[PDB]
Parts: sequence; C-alpha cells; structure tokens
Amino acid sequence: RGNVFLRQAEIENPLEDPVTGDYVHKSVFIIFFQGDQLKNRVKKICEGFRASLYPCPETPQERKEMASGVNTRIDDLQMVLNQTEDHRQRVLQAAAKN
Amino acid sequence: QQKYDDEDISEDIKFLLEKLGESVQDLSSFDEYSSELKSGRLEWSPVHKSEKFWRENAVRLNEKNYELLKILTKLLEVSDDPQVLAVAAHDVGEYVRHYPRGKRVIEQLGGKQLVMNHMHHEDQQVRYNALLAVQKLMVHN
Amino acid sequence: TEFWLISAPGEKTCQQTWEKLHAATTKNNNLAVSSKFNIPDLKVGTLDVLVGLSDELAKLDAFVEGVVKKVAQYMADVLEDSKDKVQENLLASGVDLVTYITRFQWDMAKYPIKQSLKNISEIIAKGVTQIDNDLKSRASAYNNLKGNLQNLERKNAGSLLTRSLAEIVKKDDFVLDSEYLVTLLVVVPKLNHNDWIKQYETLAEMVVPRSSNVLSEDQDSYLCNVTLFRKAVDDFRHKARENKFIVRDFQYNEEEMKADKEEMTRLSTDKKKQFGPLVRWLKVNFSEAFIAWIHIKALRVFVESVLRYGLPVNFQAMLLQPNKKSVKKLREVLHELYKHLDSSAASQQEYYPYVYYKIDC
Amino acid sequence: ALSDADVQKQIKHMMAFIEQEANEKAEEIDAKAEEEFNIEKGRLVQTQRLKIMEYY
Repeated sequence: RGNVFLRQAEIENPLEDPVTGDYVHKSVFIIFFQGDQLKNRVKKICEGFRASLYPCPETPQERKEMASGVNTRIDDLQMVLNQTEDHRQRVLQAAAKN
Repeated sequence: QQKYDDEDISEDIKFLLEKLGESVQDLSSFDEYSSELKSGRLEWSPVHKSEKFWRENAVRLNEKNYELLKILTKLLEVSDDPQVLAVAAHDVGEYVRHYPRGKRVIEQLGGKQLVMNHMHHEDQQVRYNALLAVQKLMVHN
Repeated sequence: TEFWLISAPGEKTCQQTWEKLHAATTKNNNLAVSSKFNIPDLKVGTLDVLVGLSDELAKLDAFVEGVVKKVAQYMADVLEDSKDKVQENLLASGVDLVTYITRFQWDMAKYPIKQSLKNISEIIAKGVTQIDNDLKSRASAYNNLKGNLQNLERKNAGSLLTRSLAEIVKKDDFVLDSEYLVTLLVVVPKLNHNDWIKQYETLAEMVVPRSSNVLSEDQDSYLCNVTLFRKAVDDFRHKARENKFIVRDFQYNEEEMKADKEEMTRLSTDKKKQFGPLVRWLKVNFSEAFIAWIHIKALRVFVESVLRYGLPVNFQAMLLQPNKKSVKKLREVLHELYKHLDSSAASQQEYYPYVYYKIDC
Repeated sequence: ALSDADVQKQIKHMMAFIEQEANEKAEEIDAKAEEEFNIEKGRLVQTQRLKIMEYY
C-alpha cells in the first residue's frame, strides 16, 4: 500500500556506474515507510534488484554541513589522484626508455 | 644456494647465517628504537621495516596518549631533513595500517595536513613518502 | 466447489445491495450466484505489527488447510461410507458444506473477539494441533488393526504347505505316545501321489510297513503321511525332496489352533466397535476444523481489507459461487467496477484493486 | 495508483492511527499507574503498620 510522500529528482550529466561502468543518467523516486519490518523487506527487495541505500537522511541539517566538509575532503582526494596518475605516467616512460 | 664439497665453507656459512640472525633479532626492540626516535637524528635502524615490529609491537608506538607519535609529529613539523621525514612518515604509515582508530587520532592531531603540506617539499622523494602516507590514510576515507 | 470472496473499500451504504444481488452491479446478469457475506467487526489495535501478524496468519492458514485436506484424505480412505468418489457430500455440523458456506454463521462466544486476533488464531492453532495428534494416534491404531488383520488373512490363504492347518489335520492323524516313530505330514502332488503310496516304506530306512495313509488335499497337492524312525526323518527328507515330495512339520493342539481364529475374529469385532466412535470423532473433527478454517479465512479477509481500505471499519464483502466459465467476463466487469477505486492506473497478478481469497473442497 | 489527494488521505489515516496508538499507550500507562500506585500504597501502609506495631 504505497501511501507515503514522493521525493523525486532527475540527475543528468551522470558518471560511470559503480557496478557496470555505465555513464547513465539517473533519477531518484523516494518513498519511505516508518514500519520497521516493512523497512527491512523494502531494503531486501531494493538491494536485491536495484538500489543504492548508503545514506541516513534526517532532519538535522548538521548532517548536510558535515557533508559539505566531506565534499572539501573529496576535493583533496581528487588532487591526490591527479598527482599519482602524473607520477605513474612518468615512471612508466622512464622504465620504457631502457 | 650453491653447494660445496668442503664442509668447512658450508659450516662457516651456516654459522654466519645463525649468528647474524641472532644479531638481527637483537636489533628488534622498541626502547632502543624509541630512544633513537627521541634523539632527533633518525638513523635507519632496520626495525623500521620489520614485520615483527609492525605486528608483535605495533601497539607500543601508542605510548601515553600516543606520546611517541606526537613526538614524531613535532619532529616532522620542526625538521624537514629527507631521511627523518621518510623514517617518521613510513613508521606512521606502518602503524596506522593496523589501527583505524589510530588513523582517526592522527587526523585529530592535524599531522595529516602537515604531511599534505610536506607533499610540496623540494625533494621529490619526500613528496613521494608523504604520498605513500596519504594513501595509507585513504582507506575508507 | 469454487467460491470467490471479494471485498471493496465500501464508500457508499447502498452497496449492501451489490453484496446481495443488485442488478446494476450483479454478476453475470443474475445468473452467477451472488450472496452477501457475513462481515464481523473486530479490533485491529496496531497497523505496524499487523503486517507480520497477517504474514504468519497466511502461513498458518496454509498449515490448517493442510490439516483439513489430510483429515479429509483419511476419511476418504476409511473405505466405508465415505470416499472422494462416493459420499463426498459430507455434513458440516449436520448441514452440507456448500449449504454451510451459503449459511455462513459467526460467533464470539467460543472465541471472544475482544481478545486480539493473534490470541484467537493461536487458540485455533492449539485446537488444530490437538485434532492433528488425535487423528494421527487413532489412525495409527486403525492401521495397526488393519495391517494385522490383513497379514492374518494372507497367512491363512494358500495351500497346506503355505497355510495354517487349524481345521485340517487332527490328533487322529498323528501317532500317539510314539516311542521312536515320527509321523511326517508328507504332502505329495498328484504328479507323484501313487509313487509315494507305493514307495512310502522304502523312502527311508526303518519305516513302518503299510503306513500309507491319506489325510487331505489342496489346489497344488494331496496331503498324506507316513510313520517312520526318528533318525530316518533326515533320510526320508534326502530321498523325498527330489521326488517332488515335501514335509509339513506341524504340531497339533486344541487351543493352539483355535486361539488364532479367536484372535482374528476378536480383532474384527473390536475393530468394529471402534470404527463406530472413530467415525463419529472423524465427523466432528472435520466439521470443527472446516468451520475453524473458514473462520480464520474470514479473519484474514477482514485483516487484509482493513490494511487495504483505511482507518474506518466500514467496507463491503460478498460471497460468489460463480457461473461456469463466466468468471472471466466477470474479471473484466469487476475490473471496470473496481479500477476507479484507485482512480489512477489499476501485470495485475495478485495485485488486484480488490481483496480476494479462494475457498474450495 | 493514487493521486496526491488519496496519498494525503492515507497519510492522514496513518496519522489518526498514530493518535489511536497514542490512546492505547496512554491507556497502558494509566493501567501501570493505577496498579503501581495501589502497590506502593499497600507497601508503605503495611511497612509502617509493622513499625508502629513493634514500638507499641
């Protein structure tokens, strides 16, 4: 008896998918029940067929603020990756020369 | 690996393997190693890479409120000689491999950003050992 | 015996007529049997837990249906007065089963509804367990009597070699107070009867001359006996097994022979005295379990209706005994009459816009 | 297969049932109150009865 509110959005400009690598556009259709056993069954079918249920949304916006701190951390991680790919290209050239 | 019909040479070889192994085991310690940490000149005592050092006595590096890690953090902040930086960063990496809570503590120290800034040292080897420390912190991060 | 049980949200009072017969919402132009359902009022308590309660209720209902079909199977296998082929029109509490669903009554005296439906279902489950153990025990007793009776029958059947010899061989056919003489019951076929009657004495060493006597017969051979020496029994067997002769070592007594017939006859008589109360028990057990099965089905129907319809306890429900093959046209028509309940969309599968369950034999 | 209005209808039904559960838990809490109070009243009465009987 789907009878709870829908929070829907469309995400375009996707990225490569976690489990297939597909650069496929997404769209979230969110309906949540406060039943606990219902939540467990929904988690079972959603994980088994198709879902990504990592987060724990909540009323405190402090979660979003810590998430902004996480996004700055995330930026630092990408510049780490950039350095490392530069280094591996250069060492591969060095080995190839001889 | 080679085989000799002279038992003298093989006997001397075996005796040397034995005695030098005992000496290698003698090098394995944590009080002498920590005095070497405190001296401010990090000689390359071979325990820096010993697997028995990072499994049997890794928790020793967590002294009073992570005392010795804090000392090494201070000496990382103060001194920027290539080899002290290498020794300390590598030892911190080998410790923090086994202790995720040790990782969160090191993050609380602020030394993670000190290493992230050591990533811009003039010598590229120092930048690389800071890189290795960061990819020891990247796990679940 | 197909029965379609359908319920709807019930937003209008006049749909009670739809439950009974009403032409504008009738089934198959007043040709399919449509009756209003006895709808009781119960307490829900919680909607959260009721998910799990209904799940376990469905599993338990499947179990209780298993119980009912097993007890019906054994009643059919009674092989007397009740079978899946004959006398299949049993009685639920004195009136036929179809007549009882069309006369579907309902009470709270035996099950006070003020108690939660969980406790009611557990009580009926306890009764189910009791009746199951009852059937299993009494049927084990019946199977013991039946197996022993039939094995006794097969023991009695055959020829003299392979059957009990109660009524055949008597004391006058055996040597009395023999000192060294054994009278072997040497059964000999008609293929070799004269050979035996002319060789009886030479068939073993130290045989009584002219001890050639004939006692009885059977479909394969003619019983006869000769009197010979004790140690000459082995010699007789050696020389006689190859002549198509055979020895029937049997001991005769008065009650040793009569007691087995007494036991078979007593077994039949007491088995008789006990299928009496047994079949009375079977009838009452089947009627009880059947009424309880439909009861829990009504409880499950009301449960799922309350889940699928909302907070107030007002809805419609109504029995069907559908017309032959017209239930497909009815599927389409009731699709028309129930799609607008949802008003938006509606494979359907068991995801109907109505709450449905089935009742059968 | 429900509109916005029907989704709101059943959401209000969950809300009213949360209120019914509030009535039910409040009834349970009231029952605990009544029985627990009778218990403490009896306990204190009996204990002080023992003490006064002793002294007397």
